[PDB]
Amino acid sequence: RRDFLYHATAATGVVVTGAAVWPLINQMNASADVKAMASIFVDVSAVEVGTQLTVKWRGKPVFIRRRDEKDIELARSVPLGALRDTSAENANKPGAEATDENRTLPAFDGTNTGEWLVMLGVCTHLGCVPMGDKSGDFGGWFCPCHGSHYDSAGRIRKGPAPRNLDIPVAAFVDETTIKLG
Amino acid sequence: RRDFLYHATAATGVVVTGAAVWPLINQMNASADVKAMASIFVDVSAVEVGTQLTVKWRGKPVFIRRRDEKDIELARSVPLGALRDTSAENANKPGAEATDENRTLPAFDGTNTGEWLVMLGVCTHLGCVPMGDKSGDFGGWFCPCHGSHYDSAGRIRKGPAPRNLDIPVAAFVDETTIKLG
Amino acid sequence: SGIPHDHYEPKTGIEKWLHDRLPIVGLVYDTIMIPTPKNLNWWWIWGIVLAFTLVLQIVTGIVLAMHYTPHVDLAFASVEHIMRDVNGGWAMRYIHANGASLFFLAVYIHIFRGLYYGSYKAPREITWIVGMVIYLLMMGTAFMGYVLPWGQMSFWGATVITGLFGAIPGIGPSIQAWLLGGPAVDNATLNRFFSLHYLLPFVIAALVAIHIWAFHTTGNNNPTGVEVRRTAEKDTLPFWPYFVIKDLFALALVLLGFFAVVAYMPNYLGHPDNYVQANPLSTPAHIVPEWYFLPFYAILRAFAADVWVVILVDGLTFGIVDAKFFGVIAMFGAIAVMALAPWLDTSKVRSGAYRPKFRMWFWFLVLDFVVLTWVGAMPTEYPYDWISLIASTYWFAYFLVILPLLGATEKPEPIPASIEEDF
Amino acid sequence: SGIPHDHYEPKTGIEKWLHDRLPIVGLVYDTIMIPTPKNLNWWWIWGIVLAFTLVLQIVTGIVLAMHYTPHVDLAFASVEHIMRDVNGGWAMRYIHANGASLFFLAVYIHIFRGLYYGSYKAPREITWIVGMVIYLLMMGTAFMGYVLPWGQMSFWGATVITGLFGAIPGIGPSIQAWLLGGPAVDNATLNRFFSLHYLLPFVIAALVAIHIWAFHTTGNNNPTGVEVRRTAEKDTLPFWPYFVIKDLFALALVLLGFFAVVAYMPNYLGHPDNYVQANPLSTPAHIVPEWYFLPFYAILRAFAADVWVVILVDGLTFGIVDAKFFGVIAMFGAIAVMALAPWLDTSKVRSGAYRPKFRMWFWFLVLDFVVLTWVGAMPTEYPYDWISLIASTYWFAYFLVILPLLGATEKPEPIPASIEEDF
Amino acid sequence: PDHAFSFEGIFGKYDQAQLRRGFQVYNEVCSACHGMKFVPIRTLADDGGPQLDPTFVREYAAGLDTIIDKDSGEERDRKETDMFPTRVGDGMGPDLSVMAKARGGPEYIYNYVIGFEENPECAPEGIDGYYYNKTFQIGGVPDTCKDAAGVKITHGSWARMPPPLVDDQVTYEDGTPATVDQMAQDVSAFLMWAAEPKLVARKQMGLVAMVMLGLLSVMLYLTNKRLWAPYKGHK
Amino acid sequence: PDHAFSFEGIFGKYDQAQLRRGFQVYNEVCSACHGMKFVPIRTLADDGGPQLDPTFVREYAAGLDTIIDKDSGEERDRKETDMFPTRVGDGMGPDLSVMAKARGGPEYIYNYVIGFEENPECAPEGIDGYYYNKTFQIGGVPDTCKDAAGVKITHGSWARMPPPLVDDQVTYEDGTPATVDQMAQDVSAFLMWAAEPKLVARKQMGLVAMVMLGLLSVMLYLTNKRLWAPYKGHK
Ligand code: HEC
Ligand code: HEC
Ligand code: HEC
Ligand code: HEC
Ligand code: HEC
Ligand code: HEC
Ligand code: FES
Ligand code: FES
Repeated sequence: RRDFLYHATAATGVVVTGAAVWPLINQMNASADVKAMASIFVDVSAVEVGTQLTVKWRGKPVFIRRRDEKDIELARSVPLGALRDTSAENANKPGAEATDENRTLPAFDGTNTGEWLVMLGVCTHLGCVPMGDKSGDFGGWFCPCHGSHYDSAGRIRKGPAPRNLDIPVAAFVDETTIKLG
Repeated sequence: RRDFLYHATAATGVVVTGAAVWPLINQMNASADVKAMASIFVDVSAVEVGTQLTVKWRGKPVFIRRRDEKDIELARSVPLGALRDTSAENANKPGAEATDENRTLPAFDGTNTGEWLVMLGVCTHLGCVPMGDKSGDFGGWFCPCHGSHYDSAGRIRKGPAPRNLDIPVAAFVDETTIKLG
Repeated sequence: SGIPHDHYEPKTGIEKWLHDRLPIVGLVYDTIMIPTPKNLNWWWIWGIVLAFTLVLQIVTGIVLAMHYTPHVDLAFASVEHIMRDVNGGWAMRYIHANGASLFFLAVYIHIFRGLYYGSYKAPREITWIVGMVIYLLMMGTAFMGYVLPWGQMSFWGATVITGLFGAIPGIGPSIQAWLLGGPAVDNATLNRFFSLHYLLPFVIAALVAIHIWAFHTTGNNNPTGVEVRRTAEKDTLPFWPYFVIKDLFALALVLLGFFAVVAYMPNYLGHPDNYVQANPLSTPAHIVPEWYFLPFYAILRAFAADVWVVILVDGLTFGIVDAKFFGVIAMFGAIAVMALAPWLDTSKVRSGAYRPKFRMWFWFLVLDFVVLTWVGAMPTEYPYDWISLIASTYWFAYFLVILPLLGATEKPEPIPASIEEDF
Repeated sequence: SGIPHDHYEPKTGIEKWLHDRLPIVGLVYDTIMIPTPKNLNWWWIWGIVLAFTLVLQIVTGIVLAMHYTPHVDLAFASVEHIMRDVNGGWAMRYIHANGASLFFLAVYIHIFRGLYYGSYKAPREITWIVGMVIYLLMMGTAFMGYVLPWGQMSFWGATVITGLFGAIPGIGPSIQAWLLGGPAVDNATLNRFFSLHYLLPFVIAALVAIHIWAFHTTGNNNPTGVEVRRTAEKDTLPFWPYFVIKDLFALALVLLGFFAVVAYMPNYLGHPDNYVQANPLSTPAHIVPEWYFLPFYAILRAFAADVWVVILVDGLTFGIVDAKFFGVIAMFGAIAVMALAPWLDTSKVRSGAYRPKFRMWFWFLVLDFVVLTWVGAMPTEYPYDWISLIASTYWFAYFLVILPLLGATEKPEPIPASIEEDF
Repeated sequence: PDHAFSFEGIFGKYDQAQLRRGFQVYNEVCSACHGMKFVPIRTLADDGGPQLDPTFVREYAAGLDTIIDKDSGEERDRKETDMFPTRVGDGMGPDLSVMAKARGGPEYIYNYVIGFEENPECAPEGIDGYYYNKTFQIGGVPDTCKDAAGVKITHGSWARMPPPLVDDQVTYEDGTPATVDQMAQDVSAFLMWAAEPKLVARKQMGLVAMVMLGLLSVMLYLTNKRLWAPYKGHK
Repeated sequence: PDHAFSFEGIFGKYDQAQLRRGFQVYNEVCSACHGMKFVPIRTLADDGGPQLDPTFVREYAAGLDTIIDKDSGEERDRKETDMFPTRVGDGMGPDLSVMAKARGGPEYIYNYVIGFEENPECAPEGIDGYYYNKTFQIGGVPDTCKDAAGVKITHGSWARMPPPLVDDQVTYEDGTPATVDQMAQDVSAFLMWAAEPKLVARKQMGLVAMVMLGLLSVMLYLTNKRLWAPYKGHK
């Protein structure tokens, strides 16, 4: 029939066109050489605890910074109230409250948390690198792209950045190493 | 006047157009990163005449070797007969016979030829680098890629290599220098 | 009326055998002897400026691409190879880089000329639509291009102006990764941008093709709310040679100033930090993307829930429309509303030379544009936040409410007849 | 006669407000409902094939350029990155590489269809000129492109097909150096070729624009020596939907065969030596540039002063016209004479379906083309030299002398009237 | 007869046990001189070929040579993301990444590895440092074996590679007679993988496309026959 | 006053003696830590700047560090065609190729090299391993010198570079008082050369183009005034 045959030819043409177009839009997706996206062993190795440590990975920096008591007490003295993001972005654990006890890090294979904190050095606003070394209006990190003030533990404050600095999955290698991935 | 003014405006437009076009045709010419390549010099400067001298250029080595009497006499005692390539590949002169008098080199700006010989250290078979320092079955160069025996003056012998070792265009710089290009 | 004067191909045998391919018919009848009014001021030149600038950019780029190598390890080096070894080098690069500046400066005056003399008003909607489409294409182009030198500002500008697409929910990260070629910026992004950057200009030329086709079919706007009175039209001198020569004179002046800049003040409009190689591990202070995107950058980074007029706390009613998404929508709307204008101005009138209130509001709009330009560079600390909020609010207010109210109660002026204004 | 049927924009308000930009008027009146005769065989499809192939090549290339890195040290590696990592990879490359083959195959049939049915005869000269211009552009394009992989055949093909320009005296070496970016081949040549290779296709599209404009203004040839009898023309059905569907059917078949090749016989038309990296120090045996340049390669390397019909010993009268220059002139002339044809055939007649002697000579010409194709690959040793000389001589003889003699004494046939051939 | 492989045809998606055997052979024999830079190690887990266990891949990678770095010069642990090593000179050979395409290809490798017999009865002395092959055609030939105009009278020529394998060079874990011929076939298939890993996807795409386009073409033929009916009915 | 250079204006084609002095200092002082990879050694003969004698250039090149190769790993002779060396880490600094543009530029270098005075009377102890500079603004500051909201009360900050020169560090062959200020000016000019070598050509092109375009524009103005005369005469 007129209608059936004509419309079916059109439908088949459309289907073939789409099957030909899809790969032109698929090739731009992540290739296999980008699929890898594996881990990294960074050795703390006497980093002069208290200043900072940065390492490249996945194309972004991974901040490994020891803790300075004044920085710590400022951290542990932050009630969940008045905290923009209270989710503790760290993916090594569940959505537990953004508390310093959970938010600092694993305990060297021992039992302590208020001494090391390794987070992803990527501002959640649009992905800039905040400046460290005690900066901003909260004694933490300051993003120069738009002015986002981070706190000691990395939770976002005073700016457009919606959430704190995430924490990748990482465990220790028996007191001198870090495993990123 | 009508004619003068109109034609002069047209002429000025044309002149400006040409002054703007010329560089468009100039950028395609040799950039500065390439000029420093056409002209390369090699300061011989007491190379302990008789062993060898090699220098990189154009991505291939340029062999500058002094002459050892035994090597010389073996050279000058080679009749054109039984010589695979009798063309004297050297491009600093015409297709004159591959004779040692023409095949050795210019004469320091003086008058002598049986003392220096600079050829392109590239086997004519497929472009390997023959080993020097008196090697092979003819007291010259030996190609390890397929076994081509070169002679004292560089003429091919005993192998698949069809022709001898070419000689680039080179002149002297008054008794201590060589100009390659 | 609309005298095309096809020339009837009566010249000679050459002009008679050309009846195979009409081409000269087109040129003569339409694109050279196009009747244009006499009442044209010096604001109707910038289109010639834009066409010439586009040709210039295309040419210089085709030349640079003969020496630029798209790769993280060889881009900077190739740029220096250009500025040092190549014969002309610095000229091509400075002419390419700065000419973009002139291009955008010229489109700004081209656009604001339009808003004044009702060039968006009917029957000239298609031209406006095509022009906004172009503006978008050329913004994207310049963005893709600022990245190629792989300096320091390149990296971070790309980072943020791609995190935008990732702000939105559900389909943000996917688009981000599909655009960057990966999670973050690297050589893949560079290749995409180079290709794309080397392709869109031709689309722009075609769109310019339609841009020129439209306003030849539709008469050029004129300082007055009047048409060429087709019904024989003693007004409306032709384009060639009169307006051609006028535009070429202005263009010569503009190129004179442009080359003076190129030769004495070339690094003025640039960011020095783009002369240091990239470090994904260190961000400089005051990225300040560029100067032709500061308005929208400010409209973006203004809404942050930091004012009593903060509509973000109210938009939080829906848990999905956070701040970032709100700013992105605000920017896209800042442009979409400018595109929608011709269907918002409810006035059966024309050029604001006979609408005073419109004059005042329009000059306030120009001032707002300049202010936004100056604010995108300054931090988000008090008082600049209030300023940016006020300016964005006025932009939206103008384009949404102000024009209807005028179209209602804005006719205290005697309109001029007889486009032949022999004053 | 020549019914354009502009549609009068009577559809509705949408088709009436489109009086701002005519565009749909153009499409409908001209480029869709273009009266074409009924007498069309299956040889009038290859233009659609060429247009589609051009689009295909442009698209696939724009995709590849997102992963190809023009540099001697990173081209091969990027090509392998494509064929291995990228999602589609091999497809794009094989479709790009082979589609060039189909492109040239299709232009060959497009051209020889033309020589038979007097499509170069008046009043269709402009189409012929434009087509030869295109042919030149696309040859140069394919040449620039075969170089980009920086294999082994790339290098040496470039070397020789650039030494050509250097053969000529006085201005040979200068042009050679200005084209290679230096004395010999290196990255500079690669950048030039990539840019150029990424730019000419658009010029080709424009030229295709004029190509299509011409034969719409000038009626499509038709199997016979007759026109559409404009004065109403019961003959000359429209293009859409009839011929559109016919061409699309043939195109589907052609793409079917093409993809079967791509998927089973992709490396067949290629040279394996292009899969080994380049060595400027070692040349392989039987460079054999490609298969769409062998005719002219043979016409070039035929004249060598090695036959009693050797006109080089006679051209040596002038000490400047040596052999090399003679072969180069012979090739340029092999093309220039094909372009000059329409002013050499002195016949007030048309398609060789009514000119027998012309049929015989034309089939001999096709055979000569095939022979030249087969000879450019075989050495210059006896007997192939005599064969190449004979074939080139016949090519030139046909195009110079044969057509005049026919036009003189070639009308023993009853021409058909009434292009409505209801047989 | 010709000992056709599995992939030689419209089907034959790279029987994988053959490829694992070729891998046992390549890493223990050919790797001593040859390399495959154009080949990432992670491909030993991608489908189509040897779908080995990733952990074994990481182990085998760390057990290879040291590829230093691209940013900070320091001998790393050679992670799978890197490429196979490269043996370059001083008694070494070319790269086998795509040698299966730079020559019907794999049959060349099979009939090359196969064939290193003693020197014939024209030049039994042979050559010092060079060994004889019956199929390589790009090697030197002594003057004693050439004809009157330089052409060789031997089937093959003299190759610089020594005989790679003896009667029972290695053991197969699966259980199989590891004679020279089976090893040659297996390694040829492995190299063909290293060169064309996306073969099976090629064939499946070809099938799908042939089918869809045959369908489209048939439908268009029907449409054409229909439209052109009232004009081709009286004749 | 501001100690303007020669090139600071519409003229000033890089007084070359100043650049030779800056070179004497750069290779003997700054080269110990800094590098200029973006600078070929063959530019010390190109016009515009130091038009030194090529032979001295080849000597000075061969007398530098060893840049190995790109094809065959082997420590060569560091031919001029190569680029200046690179000092990368372990107590070293950035590259000075284009530092004269990544900051009015050279005045930054002058007023930076100029100024390393002792620690002020807010933190006289200072810092261990860091030294104080009047004009660097991107360095750390002790908490004793910061205000109530993190801003520094010092003019400059603490830079990791030590004082590069004393009262009379080197001799000038031409004959000139080699105090610190003259050396600073000279080296600033040398770096500006290394960054903008094609300055003088820039200025000459600008002059030529301004002239030609003024001429063209005047002629077009006359043509316009003429053509538009019969329409602007009665009013
Ligand atoms: C050194 C002891 C080698 C080992 C072990 C293997 N190969 Fe090799 N190979 C080697 C050299 C020096 C050469 C060059 C030979 C020449 O005359 O140029 C080769 C060459 C090959 C080739 C290419 C043959 C050609 O036609 O060019 C192939 C296909 C090849 N070799 C295969 C191969 C395989 C499969 C091996 C492991 C079983 C192997 N070779 C080992 C040096 C050495
Ligand atoms: C090591 C002993 C050095 C020598 C000798 C010189 N420089 Fe240097 N420089 C050095 C370091 C470690 C740094 C980094 C300082 C920091 O705090 O990051 C620098 C920096 C510079 C700069 C950049 C300043 C800036 O604003 O970033 C300049 C312009 C500079 N140095 C100039 C310079 C000159 C001209 C020298 C020779 C006279 C010189 N330096 C020597 C290390 C060392
Ligand atoms: C044929 C290629 C090509 C075309 C067409 C082209 N450019 Fe570019 N563009 C380049 C290259 C190459 C670079 C990098 C070299 C450079 O920065 O000068 C570049 C860089 C840029 C830069 C950064 C300049 C710098 O030095 O940082 C801008 C801005 C830019 N392009 C804008 C544009 C715009 C806007 C257009 C047209 C609408 C355009 N370009 C047309 C090739 C081109
Ligand atoms: C967003 C708006 C917009 C943009 C961007 C734009 N145009 Fe226009 N253009 C207009 C309008 C409106 C007119 C007035 C048409 C009329 O008067 O009929 C116009 C008119 C013109 C004219 C004729 C009269 C004049 O003003 O000179 C030219 C030529 C022209 N444009 C060229 C260009 C070119 C070239 C570009 C870009 C490369 C461009 N325009 C970009 C909207 C735009
Ligand atoms: C947008 C870019 C682009 C366009 C348009 C384009 N190509 Fe290419 N072409 C490439 C790239 C990239 C390569 C190198 C990668 C490759 O060889 O597949 C290439 C390579 C080639 C090759 C060698 C193929 C091979 O694998 O050795 C040929 C032949 C070729 N092009 C011909 C053409 C012709 C003919 C046209 C149109 C008339 C065309 N190309 C259009 C980008 C393009
Ligand atoms: C050197 C000659 C030549 C070349 C090359 C050429 N054409 Fe043509 N083309 C012709 C002639 C002659 C005609 C017949 C015109 C007529 O019958 O009025 C024609 C007709 C056509 C037609 C309409 C009738 C037909 O034969 O299909 C199309 C469509 C077409 N060409 C497209 C193309 C495209 C697309 C290209 C290249 C990408 C191309 N041609 C290359 C000479 C050429
Ligand atoms: S990007 Fe980090 S705050 Fe804007
Ligand atoms: S390559 Fe020199 S002899 Fe074979």
